[PDB]
Amino acid sequence: NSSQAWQPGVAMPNLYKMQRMLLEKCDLQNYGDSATLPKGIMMNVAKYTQLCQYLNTLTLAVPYNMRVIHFGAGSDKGVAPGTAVLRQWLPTGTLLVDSDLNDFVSDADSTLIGDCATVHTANKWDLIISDMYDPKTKNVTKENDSKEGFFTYICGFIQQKLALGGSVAIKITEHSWNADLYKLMGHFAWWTAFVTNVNASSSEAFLIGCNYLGKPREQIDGYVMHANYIFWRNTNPIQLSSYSLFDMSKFPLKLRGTAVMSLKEGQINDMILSLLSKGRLIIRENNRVVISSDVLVNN
Amino acid sequence: STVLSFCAFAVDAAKAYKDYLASGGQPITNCVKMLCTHTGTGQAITVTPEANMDQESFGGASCCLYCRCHIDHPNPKGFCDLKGKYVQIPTTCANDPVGFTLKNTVCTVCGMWKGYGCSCDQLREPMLQ
RNA sequence: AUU
Ligand SMILES: Nc1ncnc2c1ncn2[C@@H]1O[C@H](CSCC[C@H](N)C(=O)O)[C@@H](O)[C@H]1O
Ligand SMILES: [Cl-]
Ligand SMILES: [Cl-]
Ligand code: NA
Ligand code: NA
Ligand SMILES: [Zn+2]
Ligand SMILES: [Zn+2]
Repeated sequence: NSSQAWQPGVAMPNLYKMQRMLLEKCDLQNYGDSATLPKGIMMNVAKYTQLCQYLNTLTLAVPYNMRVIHFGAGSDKGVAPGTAVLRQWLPTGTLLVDSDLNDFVSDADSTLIGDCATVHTANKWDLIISDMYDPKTKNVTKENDSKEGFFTYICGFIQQKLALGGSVAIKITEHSWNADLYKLMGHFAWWTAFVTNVNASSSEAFLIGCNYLGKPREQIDGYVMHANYIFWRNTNPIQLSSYSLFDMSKFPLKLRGTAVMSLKEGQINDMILSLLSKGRLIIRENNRVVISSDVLVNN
Repeated sequence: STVLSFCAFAVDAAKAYKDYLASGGQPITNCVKMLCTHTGTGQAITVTPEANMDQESFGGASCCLYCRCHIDHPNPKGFCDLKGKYVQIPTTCANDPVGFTLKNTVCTVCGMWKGYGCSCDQLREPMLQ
């Protein structure tokens, strides 16, 4: 509608998540169309700015020395526009690590080059952002089934390296999606599919998991939920808009100083789940942040 | 010993770029311009965009010739003063951020660019109530 | 998906 044009984007209404739609083609009335970006601003700076503007309205846990990891941070340009926006948005001092299959120049504290499947860490993270997208998905299309490349890695990374209370923003499209990732959204206190207004002509969305509970609060069928997502995109045209990019006065993420505790799994009662759900608690150890990128050795 | 003696006479990025622009070569593109209020302090290099009405804020790494060329920084520690920070560039020079960060210096006193904000060398103002 |  009209009032949506001034929002950073549109979140999938909850009623769509309760339907049992059959999958079919995503057909957008404005497919391909471009929005008018501010002078000299790259599409990904505008896209990440709107993603962050929407994340500001959620109950994200924001501790001191917050840990953020950004997958799919590189570009054919050789720079990291999204990382530059995340570093602008996040409190100063926040540890930011980014990664991509191809080499690039970044503002992150550390950058890992190689397939995400080669990335290891003995630490838990507070926020996981992924803009990963396989070129194979586009050039050569096929029956729209659940994709298992970098998505299997992200599902595993969320189940083992995300702190309880932590959140994720994972990029999906009509063809770049995974049934297990949708199932994992049921392991958060809340979730949605968010469409940036500057890219509303694309089937792209960010699956946002807010406050990880480490267990399913809802059983979600991933194939049905992606059909529900496509039904929403097909029946609710979103107008292309860059309007939210012109007011950056309340952009920075507020440093809430959210408590971090190293509680066991047997000390996670309903009282703790309630605090995790309001973004008032992070559960993980606070050891030295150690990351690495596997190197394939051969002659 | 003899390897560092050769490098201090051969590979010189700063010169090669200034001469490349002197020839007429297209300045490095894809510098990451940030969205900001343009009501900032206007300092040269900052932990967050601080552009004023007369400047553009860019991600530091994208405006560093050394970072963009994937070569070592010209200092022992190999530390970068732009990477992880934001550089404010005068709008009139925003077409070549890399060239601007090389040809100018930051005032260690006020933190503004020399000749583009730094007013530490102006005559003393009469005191104001 | 890197307008
Ligand atoms: N398996 C994988 N591991 C790591 N990176 C991957 C990957 N599959 C795809 N990617 C990366 O996903 C990226 C999608 S384009 C990303 C644009 C970037 N977020 C920006 O700020 O502009 C590509 O750079 C590609 O290299
Ligand atoms: Cl439309
Ligand atoms: Cl697959
Ligand atoms: Na910041
Ligand atoms: Na687009
Ligand atoms: Zn540098
Ligand atoms: Zn000065």
